[PDB]
Amino acid sequence: SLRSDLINALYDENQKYDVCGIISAEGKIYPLGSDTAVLSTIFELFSRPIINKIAEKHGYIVEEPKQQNHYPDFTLYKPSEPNKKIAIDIKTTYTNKENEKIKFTLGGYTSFIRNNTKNIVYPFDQYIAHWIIGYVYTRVATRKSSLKTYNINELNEIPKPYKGVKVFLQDKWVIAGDLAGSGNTTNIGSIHAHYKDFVEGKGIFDSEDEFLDYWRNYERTSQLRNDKYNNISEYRNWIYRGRK
Amino acid sequence: SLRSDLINALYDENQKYDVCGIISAEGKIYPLGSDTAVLSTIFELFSRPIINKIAEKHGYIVEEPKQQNHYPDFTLYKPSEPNKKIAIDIKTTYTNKENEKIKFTLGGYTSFIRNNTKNIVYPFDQYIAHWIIGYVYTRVATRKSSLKTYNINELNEIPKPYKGVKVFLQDKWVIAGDLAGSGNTTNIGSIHAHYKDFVEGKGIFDSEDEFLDYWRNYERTSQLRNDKYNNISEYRNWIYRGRK
DNA sequence: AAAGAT
DNA sequence: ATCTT
DNA sequence: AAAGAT
DNA sequence: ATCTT
Ligand SMILES: [Mn+2]
Ligand SMILES: [Mn+2]
Ligand SMILES: [Mn+2]
Ligand SMILES: [Mn+2]
Ligand SMILES: [Mn+2]
Ligand SMILES: [Mn+2]
Repeated sequence: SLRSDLINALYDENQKYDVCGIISAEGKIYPLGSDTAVLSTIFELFSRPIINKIAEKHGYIVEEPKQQNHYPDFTLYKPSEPNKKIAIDIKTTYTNKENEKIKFTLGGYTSFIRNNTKNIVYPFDQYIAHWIIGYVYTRVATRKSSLKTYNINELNEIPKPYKGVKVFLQDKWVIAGDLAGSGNTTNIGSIHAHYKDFVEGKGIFDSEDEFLDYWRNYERTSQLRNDKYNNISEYRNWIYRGRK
Repeated sequence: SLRSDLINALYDENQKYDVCGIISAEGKIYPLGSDTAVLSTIFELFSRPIINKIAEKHGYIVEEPKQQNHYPDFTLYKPSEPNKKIAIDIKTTYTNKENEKIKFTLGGYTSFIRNNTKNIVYPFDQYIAHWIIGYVYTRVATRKSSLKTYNINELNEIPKPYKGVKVFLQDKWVIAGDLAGSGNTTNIGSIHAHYKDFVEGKGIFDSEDEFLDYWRNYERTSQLRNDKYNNISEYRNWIYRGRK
């Protein structure tokens, strides 16, 4: 399927290629920086060709946002199924050590999920799936050699500011947690768990509807959430007692 | 000087080289996407070897932040004079049509300008200069050929998601404006002007003391500033009548 | 965690 | 770190 | 703008 | 878009 082929194409591409710099039309190579600002961008770009290849294979049109900061990174669909679109969003995070618990910021909980056409490429109700392709890497620290340029012949000599990169594809609602991923920018935090948990989908919500009801009614601050709900068991009580 | 060779070197690098993609150790190249998320990352990495080379030519040590979310992109100082540090921060913005007035978000007004050691690599009082390396580029819609990968023999035909990139170096305070650059992330907004004004320094503050005093006493919300000041004029009047 | 930093 | 509305 | 989105 | 305190 599209989904099983995508997952496999992403495991293999990440297995076979290591990004090591940005290159210019004249052949000069600039090394990468070590922060997630930089690597977040590199993994999404790395991902574009793979996603397009699989999506065409499965007869799906791929469309990146035409406008800035409009979700999702990739909208796939068949023209014969206009309201059965698939949203795919890239997310990156780092670990200080290999194999420990990781957590992603999954987008706003006050934009399109509370308003059908806010910050989204196509109205929300036209999407049947929302997939997250998550990347995890182990930070490394940039050396003095990351401040020089290189040519196409010194490629394996460029230092990479990461090691142990892992990638997964899973449904947004499945990996969604119950604590905000950011404050002033109101993002849904994902579960905080090991890589296998994301791949396998050991989440906390019972269904995508519970995922949606919970993030749609989550208050922005802690005083406001204080006596409504702050986590899923309190939300389940809240539901139980008549949403009050 | 360091400053003048750097401005010269940034102008020349930008003229001679055109960033067209990210390359892997194995030689495969992934094209660039069109948002400022991809391009501010690309320009910053592009600027790294340049900054470092001119800094070494002048006897300055170059340090990038060791922690994420810390200003500035580069700290330069001569080992003989550690309390004479220079901050160089890269910023990017875009244009829809060549020229057109541009504006930049220039960092928070509530972190290090308000607390000597907050979100800054070295205490604020050890820096005697804060430069802004600013890039502007005209947006260009990405083509379908952006979704294919390339080899080192096709570098000249990889489509670029930009055109007309210009670069300048200028003191932060000279180009600062008097209106917030962002709301929830409380950034100083730069003046809104044409590229030439940035290069030339046609700002609004009379001095760096006034720039600092203004952004240090700037209130976060419209309602709060309304009893104090929402602009440069109101601020001079405020100053005039005894800071009330 | 929040809440507020790049 | 910077953009949209 | 201001305020709040990626 | 994600991270630090
Ligand atoms: Mn993304
Ligand atoms: Mn919109
Ligand atoms: Mn930076
Ligand atoms: Mn920067
Ligand atoms: Mn403008
Ligand atoms: Mn710190």
